[PDB]
Amino acid sequence: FCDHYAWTQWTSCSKTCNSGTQSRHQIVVDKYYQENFCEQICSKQETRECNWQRCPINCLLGDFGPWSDCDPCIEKQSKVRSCTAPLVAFQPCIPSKLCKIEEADCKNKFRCDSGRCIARKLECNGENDCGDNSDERDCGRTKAVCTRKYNPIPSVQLMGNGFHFLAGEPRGEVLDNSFT
Amino acid sequence: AASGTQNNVLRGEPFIRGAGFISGLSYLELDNPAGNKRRYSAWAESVTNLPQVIKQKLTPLYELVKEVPCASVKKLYLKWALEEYLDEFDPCHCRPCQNGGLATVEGTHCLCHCKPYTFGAACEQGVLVGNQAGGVDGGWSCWSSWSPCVQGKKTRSRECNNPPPSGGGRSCVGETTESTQCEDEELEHLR
Amino acid sequence: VFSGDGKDFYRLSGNVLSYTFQVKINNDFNYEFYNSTWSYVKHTSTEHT
Amino acid sequence: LAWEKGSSGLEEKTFSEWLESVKENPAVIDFELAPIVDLVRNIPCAVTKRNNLRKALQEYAAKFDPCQCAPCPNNGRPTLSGTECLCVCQSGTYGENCGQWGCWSSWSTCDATYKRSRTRECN
Amino acid sequence: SSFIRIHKVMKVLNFTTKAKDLHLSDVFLKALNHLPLEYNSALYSRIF
Amino acid sequence: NNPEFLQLAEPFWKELSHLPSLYDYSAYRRLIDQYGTHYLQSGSLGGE
Ligand SMILES: *[C@@H]1O[C@H](CO)[C@@H](O)[C@H](O)[C@H]1NC(C)=O
Repeated sequence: FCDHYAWTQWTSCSKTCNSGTQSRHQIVVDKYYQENFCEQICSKQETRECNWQRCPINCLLGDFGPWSDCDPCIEKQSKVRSCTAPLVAFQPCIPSKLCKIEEADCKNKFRCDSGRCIARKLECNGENDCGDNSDERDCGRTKAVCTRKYNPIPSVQLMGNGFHFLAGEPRGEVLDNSFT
Repeated sequence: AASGTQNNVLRGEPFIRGAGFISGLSYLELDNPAGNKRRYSAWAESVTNLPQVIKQKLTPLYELVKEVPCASVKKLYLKWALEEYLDEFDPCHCRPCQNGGLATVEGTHCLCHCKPYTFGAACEQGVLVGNQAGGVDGGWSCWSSWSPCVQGKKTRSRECNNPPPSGGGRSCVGETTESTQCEDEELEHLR
Repeated sequence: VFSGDGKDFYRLSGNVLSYTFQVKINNDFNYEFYNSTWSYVKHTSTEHT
Repeated sequence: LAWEKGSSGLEEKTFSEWLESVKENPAVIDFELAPIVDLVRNIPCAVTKRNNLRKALQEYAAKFDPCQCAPCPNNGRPTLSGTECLCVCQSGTYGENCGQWGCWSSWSTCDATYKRSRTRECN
Repeated sequence: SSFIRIHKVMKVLNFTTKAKDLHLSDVFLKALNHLPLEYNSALYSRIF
Repeated sequence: NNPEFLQLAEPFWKELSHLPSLYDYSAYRRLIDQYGTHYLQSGSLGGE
C-alpha cells in the first residue's frame, strides 16, 4: 500500500538540453502510516532523466567569396561559401571564352551514340555494349559469344557503387555491372 | 447497502502504411494487441512489393529551373516567392498549443496537432497517458523586418517570444540571427 | 537492373542515378502492464447490559 | 524474424530462412577502398581533368572533414552528410544520436625546399 | 528482471573488382563529360 | 543526382513557362501550392 499517498507531478527539467533531472514525491504521518510500517517498505521519491539528447550547435555558414572567372563550355559562374540555404549557388556568367578543344575522343575504337568509347571488337557480337543498342543497330551478321542465355549475379550492382567516406552512405552508381 | 462501479475503456489506433494488407493490421487490433506473425510477414512482403518513398532527403525545388525562357530571372523570382511563402504562414504566427502541441497553418487557420492519447480544442484534455518527460518547450518567433541592405547583411534577429521555456523544456534550437549577402537585384539581373 | 530482392528484371534510366537491392528493416516495441489493488475492511461490535 | 524478435529468446527456426534470404540478396558489410580519381582513364582529356579532380578532392577534404562534426556520446564515429552530422552507433548502442583524429592545421609556408608539412592531432 | 541482447553477422558471397580496364556506367561517363576544362571546385564537387 | 538536364514533367514545365517574366507573386504562389517546396535528392524508401 504505497500509492495511498499519491505522487506529485513531475517537476521541471533541470536544464534545457545538456542534462536533465526531475523528481516527484504528499505523505502525512497519521495512524494509518505509523501502524502499517509504510516508512520502510514504500519509497518516498522517484527520479528520472529528461531531455537526454545532446545540444547540437546550429549549422553556421560563411559569407560568399569573390566571383570566379568562367571558361567552361557552358556559361555558368561559381560562387562558394563555407543548414537549409544552398551550399554553392551558380548563376549565368559572362564568358570571355566559349567552349574549345572539342574533338573526337575515340581514335582506334568505336564511338557509341551516347558518348561511350568501346573497342571495335565488341561490335556486332549480339550484345548491347554501348547501352543504347548503337553497336547492334544494323549488324547484318553476329558471332555468338555465349551459347546460352545465363542469369546475372544477384545484387551485383551493390559492388559497383561508389563510396563517399564522409557521408556514411556509400554513393549512387558509378560503375556498370551489366557489361560483360 | 453495497455499490460497485466498473469502468474500463481500451482504444487502439494501428497505423499500417502493402496497399490492401494495410487494413488487415488495423482491423486486427480489435481485442488482439499483439500483431500476428503471419500477417506481419504478409504486410512485409506487400511493403516489399510496393515502395514507401517517404523518409528521403530534400533539395531546393527552385534549382530545377535550368533551360526555360528567362530561366535565371524566373529562378530568382521563385527564390523570392519561396522565401515569401515560407515566412508568410510560418508556425510562428500561431499561438503556442497546450501540452507541448505542435501548431500548423492550413490557409488562414491554426491547428494544434495533439500528441497521441490526447485530445481537446487546444490539446488540453486527455493528459492521462503522456508517457513523456513533460514541460513547455521553446518556439521561435516570427522574423522581424528584413535588413535594408546597408552592407549586404541580414537583420532577421529571431528571438524568444510569448512561449518561453517555463516547464523546464529545451529552448528553441537554431541560430538567433542570420547573415547573408544582398543580391543587389541579383547582380543587376546577371551582369 | 539485375534481380535483387524483387521481380525478374527492372529498367533504369539516365536521370536515375542508382538502384539498390539492400533490404534493411528496423523495429521497436514498448509494452507495459500494471495492477493496483486496494482492500479496506473495518468492523466493530459493542454490547452493554 | 525481425517481427518475432520481440519474443525471440535466441530463436533458431527462422535463422535458416533469414540466411537464405541474405544469400539471395546480401548487403555490403566489409570492403576496401581506393581513390575514385583512378577510374577516369578512358576519356578524351584524361590527365588534365584527372589532376583537376585530385585538386578538387584535396580542397574538398580541406573543406569537409570528420573532425568538424561534434563528438559522439559513447565512442561513436561522426559522419558528415550534407549539412548534418550523424553518429554511427556501434554494437551494443542505440538512440538517435548514439579516440578520433582531430582537425588538420593550416598549410605551413612553402619553405625554400620542397618540404611542406601539415599537422594533425589525435585529441 | 532479465535482459538479453543478441547479434550476428554472416560473410555471404562476395566478389573482387578487377584492377584495370574497368567499364564505367552511362550516367557517370555522361556526367564526367560535362566537366569544364579549367579548374572549378564548385562544379567538381557536384560529381563528388 | 541533381545536377544534369533532368527531363521535367509536361505540367511542371508548362506551369514554369506560363510564369510571367516580371515578378508576380500570384502565379508563383499557385505554383508553389501545386508543386510544393522541395524535391527528393536521395534516401531509402523504408515504410512506417
Ligand atoms: C492484476 O494484475 C495482473 C498482473 O498480470 C493482471 O493479469 C490482472 O488482470 C490484474 N487484475 C485486475 C487489474 O483486476
